[PDB]
Amino acid sequence: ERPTFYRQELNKTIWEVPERYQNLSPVGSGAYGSVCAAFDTKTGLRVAVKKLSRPFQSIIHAKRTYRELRLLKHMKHENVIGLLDVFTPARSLEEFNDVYLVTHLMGADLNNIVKCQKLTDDHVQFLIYQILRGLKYIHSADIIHRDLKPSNLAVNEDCELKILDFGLVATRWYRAPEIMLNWMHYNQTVDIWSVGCIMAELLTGRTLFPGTDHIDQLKLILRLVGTPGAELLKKISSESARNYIQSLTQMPKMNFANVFIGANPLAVDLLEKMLVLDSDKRITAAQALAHAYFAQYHDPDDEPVADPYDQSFESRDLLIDEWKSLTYDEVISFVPPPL
Ligand SMILES: Clc1cc(-c2ccncc2)c(-c2ccccc2)nn1
Ligand SMILES: Fc1ccc(-c2n[nH]cc2-c2ccncc2)cc1
Repeated sequence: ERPTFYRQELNKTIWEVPERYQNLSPVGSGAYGSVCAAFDTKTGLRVAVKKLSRPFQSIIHAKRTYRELRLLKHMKHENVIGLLDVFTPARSLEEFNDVYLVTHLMGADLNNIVKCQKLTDDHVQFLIYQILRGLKYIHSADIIHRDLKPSNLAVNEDCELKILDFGLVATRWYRAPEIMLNWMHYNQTVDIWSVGCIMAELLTGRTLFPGTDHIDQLKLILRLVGTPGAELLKKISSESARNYIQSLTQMPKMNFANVFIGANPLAVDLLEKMLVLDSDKRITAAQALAHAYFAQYHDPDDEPVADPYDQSFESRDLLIDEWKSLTYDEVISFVPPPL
């Protein structure tokens, strides 16, 4: 029961998709792939279709293609991008060389919004609430996003929000300091730091920490939150990092009420809990959702967690054809969601 495909060329890329998807219109592109908005005749929905770029180019790409397909097949949550469909024009494993992913079309990203609008407190609460509700789910599957930033948050005209796990200004601006320090044992709360940076930006209209490089970025972080205290200092194994850090002029933690002057004091309070230098002390997603700032949205019986996610594949060292074959299997075993 294979559909009928049709071929077409858009912005240099060749697109071979089933007849059900019509009016392909390019939305954008990048290193990993390109996306077209389209209309899906079978559901009456507007959808986005992503064509992966060179999915089986190297062991790295093949693994990554596998990773993305596995993740997207597992994410089933209102605030996380998931899969309506996945297909390949290939008729067998031998000719398999392209992968297309389909999801609900989301017309904008949070970057398109914060930069072309000033948001009310109510919108900040709704957007951040949704980020946290999706991160709760993601984190419950032992996944760390690691790259939250405005361009990874798809938003529609209804203000509904979904976290994009894989995309296609600077990433470092939203990155937790432990990563600017290269710590190899950072946890899920790296994502909470990013959400804090995002919330700050929606509240003020300005990037909280617009570093020019990795050093400047850490310098701007410490200027707001202060240099590490003795308890945090004790956890740094790297003699170089310690030197670097103990060798800068000491700085105190600023008063967030004075820095975020005029913002709702509940939002300020939450920010303080999110932008803690010590990751062991940052608030978690589930904790943040119960914070009083979200009383008009928080509903503990409607903040689901995820089904277990098997990430053992991540520690495997396989051949391209193996990763390719595993991916083909995932394409074939796909079951779309309900009407
Ligand atoms: Cl940057 C980006 C955006 C999209 C997308 C999703 C929804 N609406 C518009 C754009 C996607 C994407 C991910 C999976 C399937 C299809 C597109 N992948 N990456
Ligand atoms: F300057 C800084 C900035 C951040 C950290 C930090 N926060 N959470 C964890 C760490 C950390 C950094 C490096 N090694 C261990 C732990 C430590 C020092």
